Amino acid sequence: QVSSTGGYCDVTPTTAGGGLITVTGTANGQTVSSTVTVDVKAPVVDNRYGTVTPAGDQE
Amino acid sequence: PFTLNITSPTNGAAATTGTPIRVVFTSSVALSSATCKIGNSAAVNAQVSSTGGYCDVTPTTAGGGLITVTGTANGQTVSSTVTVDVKAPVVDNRYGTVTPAGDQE
Repeated sequence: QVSSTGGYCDVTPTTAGGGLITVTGTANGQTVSSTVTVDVKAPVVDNRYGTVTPAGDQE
Repeated sequence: PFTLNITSPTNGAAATTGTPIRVVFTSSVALSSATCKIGNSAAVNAQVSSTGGYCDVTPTTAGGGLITVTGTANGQTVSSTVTVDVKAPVVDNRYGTVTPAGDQE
C-alpha cells in the first residue's frame, strides 16, 4: 500500500536466521529499493509430552 | 504552493470501521478552508487554525482506509493523504442467549 507520505506492507518470514526484507518503489520512472534485515528465530517446540489423546476412530 | 503534512494518525496504524478517527495536521500558513474525506465517502469541512487544523472522520469500508485532507489558502490548494489499516470488528454473536418474546411483555 502506497500513500503520498510513504506506505506500508505486511510480510511473512519463511526461513530462519536473517530475514532480508526488501521494499522497492517506483514513481515517475525512478525506482528505488531499500532493505532491512531482522533476526528471525524458530518458535519454541512446545511438544507437551505426556498428553493423553483418545482414539479418533472410537469417538 | 505551501507545504502541508498530516501529523496524526500515522501511516499504517490500526483502525476499526464505525469508530470515529481524529485526523490532526499542521500547516506552514493559515488555511482559508479545508476538507477531510475517507476514500469514496462523503467529505466533511475540517476545523482550521493558524497552526494547522483537525477533523473527525468515520471509516466505512474495510481494508485500507485512504484518508485525504485537502486545504486551500490564498488561491493555493494542497492535498495530502494517509492510509490506515481498518479491520472488521469482532462478530461477538453471544450464541446461547435466551430472549423473552417481545409481544408477550
